[PDB]
Amino acid sequence: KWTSTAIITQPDVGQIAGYNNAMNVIYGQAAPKVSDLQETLIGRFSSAFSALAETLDNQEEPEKLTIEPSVKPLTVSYVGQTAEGAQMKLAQYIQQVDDKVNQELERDLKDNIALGRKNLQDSLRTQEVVAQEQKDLRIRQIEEALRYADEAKITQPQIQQTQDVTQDTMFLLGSDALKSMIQNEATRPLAFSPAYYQTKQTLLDIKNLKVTADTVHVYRYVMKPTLPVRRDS
Amino acid sequence: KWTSTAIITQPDVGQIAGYNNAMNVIYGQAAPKVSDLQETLIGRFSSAFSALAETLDNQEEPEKLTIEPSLPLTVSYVGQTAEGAQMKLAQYIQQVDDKVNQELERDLKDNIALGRKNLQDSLRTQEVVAQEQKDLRIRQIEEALRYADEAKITQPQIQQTQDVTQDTMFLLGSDALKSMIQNEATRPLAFSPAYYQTKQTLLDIKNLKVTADTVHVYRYVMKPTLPVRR
Amino acid sequence: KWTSTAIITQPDVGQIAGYNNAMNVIYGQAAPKVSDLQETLIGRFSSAFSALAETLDNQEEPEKLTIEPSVKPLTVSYVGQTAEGAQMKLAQYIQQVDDKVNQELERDLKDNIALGRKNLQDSLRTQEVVAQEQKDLRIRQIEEALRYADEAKITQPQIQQTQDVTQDTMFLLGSDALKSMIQNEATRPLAFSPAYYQTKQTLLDIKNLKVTADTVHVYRYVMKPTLPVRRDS
Amino acid sequence: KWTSTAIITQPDVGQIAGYNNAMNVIYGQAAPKVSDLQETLIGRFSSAFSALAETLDNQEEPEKLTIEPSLPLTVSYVGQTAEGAQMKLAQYIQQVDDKVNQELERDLKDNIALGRKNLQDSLRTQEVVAQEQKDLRIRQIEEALRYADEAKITQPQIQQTQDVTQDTMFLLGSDALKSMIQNEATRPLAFSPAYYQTKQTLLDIKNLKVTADTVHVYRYVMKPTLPVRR
Amino acid sequence: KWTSTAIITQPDVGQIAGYNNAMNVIYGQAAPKVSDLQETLIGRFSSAFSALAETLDNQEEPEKLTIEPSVKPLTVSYVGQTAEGAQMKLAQYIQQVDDKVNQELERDLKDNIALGRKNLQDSLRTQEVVAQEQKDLRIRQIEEALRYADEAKITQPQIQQTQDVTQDTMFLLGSDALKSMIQNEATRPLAFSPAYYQTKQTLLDIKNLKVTADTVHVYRYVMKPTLPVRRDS
Amino acid sequence: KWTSTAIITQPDVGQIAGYNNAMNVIYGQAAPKVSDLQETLIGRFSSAFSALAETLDNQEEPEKLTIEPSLPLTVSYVGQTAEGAQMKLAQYIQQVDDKVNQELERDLKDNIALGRKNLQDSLRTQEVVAQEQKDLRIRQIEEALRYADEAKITQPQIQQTQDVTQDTMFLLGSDALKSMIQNEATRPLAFSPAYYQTKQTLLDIKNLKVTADTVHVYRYVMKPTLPVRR
Amino acid sequence: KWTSTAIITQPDVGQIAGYNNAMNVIYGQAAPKVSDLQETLIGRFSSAFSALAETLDNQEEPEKLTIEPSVKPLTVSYVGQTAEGAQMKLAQYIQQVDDKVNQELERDLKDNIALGRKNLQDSLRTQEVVAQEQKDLRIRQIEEALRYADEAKITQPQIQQTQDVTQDTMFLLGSDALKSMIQNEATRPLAFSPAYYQTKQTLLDIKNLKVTADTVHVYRYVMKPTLPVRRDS
Amino acid sequence: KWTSTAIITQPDVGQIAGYNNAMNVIYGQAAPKVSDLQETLIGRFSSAFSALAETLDNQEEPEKLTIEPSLPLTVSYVGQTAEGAQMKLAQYIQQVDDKVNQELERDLKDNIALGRKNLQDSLRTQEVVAQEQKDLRIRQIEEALRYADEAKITQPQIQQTQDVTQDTMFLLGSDALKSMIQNEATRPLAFSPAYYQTKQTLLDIKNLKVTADTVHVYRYVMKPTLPVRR
Repeated sequence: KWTSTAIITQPDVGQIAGYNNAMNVIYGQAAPKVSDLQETLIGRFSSAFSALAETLDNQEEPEKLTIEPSVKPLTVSYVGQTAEGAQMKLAQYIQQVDDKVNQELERDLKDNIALGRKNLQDSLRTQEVVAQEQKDLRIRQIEEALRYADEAKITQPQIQQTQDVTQDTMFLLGSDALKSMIQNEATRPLAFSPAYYQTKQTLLDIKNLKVTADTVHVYRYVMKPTLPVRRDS
Repeated sequence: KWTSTAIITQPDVGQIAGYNNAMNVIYGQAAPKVSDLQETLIGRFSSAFSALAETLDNQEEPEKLTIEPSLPLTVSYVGQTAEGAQMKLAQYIQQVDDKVNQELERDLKDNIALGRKNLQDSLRTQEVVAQEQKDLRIRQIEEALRYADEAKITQPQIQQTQDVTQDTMFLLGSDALKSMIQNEATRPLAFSPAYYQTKQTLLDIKNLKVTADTVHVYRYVMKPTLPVRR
Repeated sequence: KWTSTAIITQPDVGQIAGYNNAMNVIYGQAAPKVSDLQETLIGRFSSAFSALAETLDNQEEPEKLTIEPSVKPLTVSYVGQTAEGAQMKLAQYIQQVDDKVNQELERDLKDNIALGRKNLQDSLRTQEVVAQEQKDLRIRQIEEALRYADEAKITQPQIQQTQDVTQDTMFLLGSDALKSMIQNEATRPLAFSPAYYQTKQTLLDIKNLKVTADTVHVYRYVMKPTLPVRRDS
Repeated sequence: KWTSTAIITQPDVGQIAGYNNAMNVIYGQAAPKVSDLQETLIGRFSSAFSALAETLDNQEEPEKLTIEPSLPLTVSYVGQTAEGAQMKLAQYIQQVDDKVNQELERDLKDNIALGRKNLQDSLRTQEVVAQEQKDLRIRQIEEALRYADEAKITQPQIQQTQDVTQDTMFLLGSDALKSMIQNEATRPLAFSPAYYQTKQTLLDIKNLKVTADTVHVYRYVMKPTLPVRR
Repeated sequence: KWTSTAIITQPDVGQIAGYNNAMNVIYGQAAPKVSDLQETLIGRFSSAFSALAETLDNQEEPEKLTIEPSVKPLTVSYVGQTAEGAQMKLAQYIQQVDDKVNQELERDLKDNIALGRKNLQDSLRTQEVVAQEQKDLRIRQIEEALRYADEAKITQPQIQQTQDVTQDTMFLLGSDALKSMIQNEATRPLAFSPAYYQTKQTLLDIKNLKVTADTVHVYRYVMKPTLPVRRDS
Repeated sequence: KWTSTAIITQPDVGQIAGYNNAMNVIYGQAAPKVSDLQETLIGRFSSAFSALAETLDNQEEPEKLTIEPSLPLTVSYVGQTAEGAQMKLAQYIQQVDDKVNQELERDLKDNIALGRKNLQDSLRTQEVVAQEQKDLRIRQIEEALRYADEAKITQPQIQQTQDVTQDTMFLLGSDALKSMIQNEATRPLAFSPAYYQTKQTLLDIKNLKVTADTVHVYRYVMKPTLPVRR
Repeated sequence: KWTSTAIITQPDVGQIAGYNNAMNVIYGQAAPKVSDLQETLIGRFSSAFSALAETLDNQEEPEKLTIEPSVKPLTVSYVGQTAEGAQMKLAQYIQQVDDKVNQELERDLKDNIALGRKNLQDSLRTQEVVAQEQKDLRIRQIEEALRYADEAKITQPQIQQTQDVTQDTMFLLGSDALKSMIQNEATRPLAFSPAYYQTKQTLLDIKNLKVTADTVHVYRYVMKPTLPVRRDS
Repeated sequence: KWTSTAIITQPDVGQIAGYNNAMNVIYGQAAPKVSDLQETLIGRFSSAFSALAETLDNQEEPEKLTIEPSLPLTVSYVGQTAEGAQMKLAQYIQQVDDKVNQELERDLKDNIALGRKNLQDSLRTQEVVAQEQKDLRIRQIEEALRYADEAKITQPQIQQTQDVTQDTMFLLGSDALKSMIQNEATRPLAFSPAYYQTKQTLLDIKNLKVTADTVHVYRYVMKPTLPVRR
């Protein structure tokens, strides 16, 4: 016989900064726009709140919880047996839904992070396979260059600057160096690209993420549950 | 007549991360956006659920299963007991879920198999092109040998290289040029970044493992209810 | 007096991967988006199915086949004289239409491939005409450079690195080499661009395409033709 | 009164590949997308067919030909016999098809002829610009000769070139610079990639061959029916 | 009492190629899309035809000319006193409007070309003023470099390659050359950019344009004026 | 009561080429598209014409002037004679045309004057920045002189230059570095392409000449009629 | 009993050039499009005019001022006791609103400029902190290079061109120079980027802005306040 | 019953410049456009004002506060005296203004604090990557030392450098290479532009100062009126 009401809306951008940051680490340029996250989050609360209303109606002693767009933020209400009771229950049910959806979001985020980590680790591995193939081919090129240097009887380097060399100019390094590059192939480091190090960077960032109760929020109060001064009618 | 209801919606992004990753490996920049994937997946469950509903009508004793926008979707089932309505709704949801998941998994494995084949063929044809380029390079070296012989340059005439062109190859000297020609068969091909990107994508597609965890097509907002009143 | 029904929708992306790949080889960046292909394909089945329904009505003994959007996938139906008969005929007519449209698609794809091949072959030819003109001009430049080298009495090369040369610096290669480059012009390879080799690559890919019954599909079952348990009414 | 009907739709992409290729040669990046071409072509058949219908009304004995959305389009013809309705519908479709194809073919040949002329003119004017650039280069060489004479540099003073500038041309030496000037008339023009792209497009436009296979404007979903009942 | 009708639509792309080309020379990347030109052109005919209809109604003896979208191409009509007369007049009035609008288009195009030519000529002039300022500044730099070379007593060049020089390295060319570059400044050619030569190219193309009766068209017949077989009613 | 009508529409592109060119000089990439300019201009005539109509209502003897879509526009005037209706309509169109043209011309001249001022100020501030950069370069040269003195390098130690850096300036030698410092006052500023683009735009804006031919705001599809009937 | 009317619309682009320029200096690529400024400005006048109408109605002796779209430009009106009075008051009230909104705009612009100046000044400061860190690191690199040069006993430079040096090739400058670069680190200028000088450029432009009564306008007359020839009715 | 009204609209761009600057520091290219910020801010005031209206209804003696489009917005309050209506409307506007401003300020400070933390963590992880790159460089130097020893190159063999590669590092000579290895611990890390951009953003975020002037959420078009009539 007494109705408490509250008005809620999307969480503020500062309050979801943690979640936004995590999404940007995971998805990069494909991460959702913050305004879209805001809509998604309040939407999730809204549908969960509506479901709770159904649960509360499906009782031997039904309870009346409502939610609907304020215009035509969201206006929510609860009908209680007393003014204090209605207010208290509305606050309780808002918190109940909040706790439920936050837990789901946190768990899904941790799942996402774990998968992203595994995928980045796998990507480093396969990128290393490719880099190893490239190194192996370079050693082959050096082996061929040694043939050419041996034919020209070039044992010492003929170039007077540090510079790129290709299959056709490698012989100019001279057979002394070329032989050493071949003999020591096993300890020659791989040539890793900026893209490879971007993968490592992302993996480090993903592993640094910590999902907590502060990471995301799904609503804010425009008006907290009211203590109705008059009974319904 | 007891009615059970449930409320379902699109799967969460974490729950389709495997599928999303696979689509990105297979399609690259043309892979669907995550939000679009979500809509597609719940849509697929939804049409399958409507189809089951109906199938269930086409029985000696027809059953009433429904689905409609409640954002999410509300599904309902009319049973002859409270527990029966709840249990059968849950079972029918799982039945549709299992069916759609199997179809998606098999289609994805098919897609991966074809992608692998296509990438392998691509490496083969790219190698044909790389071979033609090597063959032409050897011809350029053969011509540069003529020029070096005419200038009587047997040893390299350089102090650095800025990169090697048809017109300056002769400066490498006939001793080296002759050796490059003699040993052409053991000269490695010059592969491009695009070739290695093809190899990279092939390694990644072969690394995909499609399991029951790879994709999902719905999540519960509210599980099937046990109706308190008929 | 007995109605069988089925529900069908667009083919899955994995089931049209072959067709999609072929389209990407043929059209490159202009190839249709896979979702658009899906719509096109089911659309083609749909219109062919509707045409069949007209054909079946235009009979001394009319038959009733229907198709329409399920909502407010596509729902199709057939009205038969018995439950088993209706189901069997609906399945038959779906397969009949499927076979017809698949054949059209396959034949059009093979036509497209043949034309693409011819066009790529022609493009290689014309690109070679251009490359030949560029080589011919370079030989002319070398002829002029020989004049300059002869005037400066430069017979041996004056540069100490491999590098690009232009009309004004070609003379620095010296008249011995320049004369040889001119004398041997016929055996000087053409200078082919990355774009030229992209054309060759595409031609190789186009020739590797094989159109089969697995290449494309135009529908999938959401629900296979039903065996109706009750007569109409 | 017997009615025959047919169902037609846009031509297939394979069947307009020739026309599409030609449009791409002529217009490049501004060529219409294939799907747009398809819509344009069936649209052209459609308006021509309506026009024939309406013509056929304007007769001492009016005939009824129609076209409407069936998504595809449904066309119909009312004849005085079953075979007549079918035969005349097929003939009228072919009549319109022949008319539209001839118009498209002639317009495309006109477009190709003008494009050829435009490309040829473009090569001419580009050559005028290339000539002005060569003339200026010779003037730069004439000035560099002055500087080389003042420094008394007759032979080249370099070991490589990095890029050749007005200010460092003199390092090539007066012997070579004088020869470059003396022989200016036989110095080839320096043509750019854009010039060769113009030549490339000209070769390709000249390679186009417009035939009855080049374009199509419809395909049958269902050929004209033989009506079983009046 | 007799109505002749015709159906017309936008001119074909091949028939407006001349106009399209001229517009592309004048406006470059800002030239209208050919489909937009097509719409503009038929639109111009349409409004002129409607105006003629008003002119023909405003007569001591009114005549009835009509135009309207065929569906909800354009359908036009004329009502004459005889079948042959109606057809002949409709054809006449279509040609009359065609001639009028073509003349306007041709004259506006020639006006546009003349203005474009003047603007390009002016642009070459101002670009040359800028290039002259750049040359003047370079001569100043060379004057300063001569000071530095004189202080270091560098009379001969100290660099062994052709290369770019800047204010700080110009002195390495040596005072003999630097003095000559200064003494001969008047005959030093300006350094013109690719953008400058693009302006010259466009000017040459603009001057090559020739506007004729074939340059543009504004309609094509879908159906030529009919000879009505029956009077109205 | 005699009514005269005319049909008018947006000015042609050739007839607003001057105005379009000016807008492009002043605004560059932010200049309005031609088609948008056309719409803007006829729109301006239209509102001015409506205003004249409201003016003409607010008279001891009200006059009726109208404008409406024929999209083109149809304008009309109700006169007391046939010739009067025609003549007054033509005069009122010209009256509005003259008024709008004068406003556009004056506004454009204002815009040009401000643009000139802004470009001149921009050259001044850009020069301040260029001066700061020169001053810093001289400081770098002063430091390089210290390093050259410590290494006792008085003459240049190079054979080419690849860029000149703070750390390799000393290789130019103290004789030259000292001279660069001593003569800093006569060292020209190093101006960028952007600086010269500002100069270019200034020359072009100063070249604009606004005349009665620069812009137009309508064209006649049909001139005011002489009505044959009242 | 007498109504004066006027018609007004958005200010012309030339009349708001000053404001537009200021906005472009402040916001760069994010500055509003001029057409959007035009709409904003007339909109501001419009709402202020409507507010004035409310103020004038809220009087012991109400006055009737109106504004509304001409179709569903803006048409404004005032109802006075005489023809001359109505016209005079309408003109007065238009000017009154004009003065009010112009003052607000000017003050907000000056506020914006002051803040932009402060922000640019702060940005130069922080950019200098970064440049100083980069210089400090370079001095560290030079310190390490001195170690290497000392080990190789390289006191004089070994390179024969001006060029970039890195950590690994700095030693080639020789210990005499390297020691001097270290000893004189305090007087080594910072290495400022083009982005840094763009910040300085913008600051200079911002400081050159002068907001006056000519800077912006918010309306223009299509028709000035009329002197009504007849009373209302 | 006396009604006071006011007309309010979005805050001006100058009045939210602080907030806009902060958003740009924190979000960069993803920062909201100014016009969008304006709409967001007045929207926030508006919903808070509606909420106050309810609050004021839920009283033993209900009060009537309203807000609606006039765009701008018109707000009104019904009081029991003319001065009371005006005064209470002004107070309620200020009350809502104070509440929303405090929320925005606290949220912005929270956002800044998290951004600072995130940037600091980013510098740490970027440094881990830079360290791995340095460690690999030292390994390359260790290998180049082997090659130099084999060629017996102890002193540098170069006249310039074009960058330094694994394959040409040996030309620096074993004396220098050994020293580079011996002194690896004091070799500075090689930081990228992106690293310094992170440092730059951190300095700027730390420079932000959130005050009552940072943001505003409305401006008055018309202040609360003193109604002359009941």
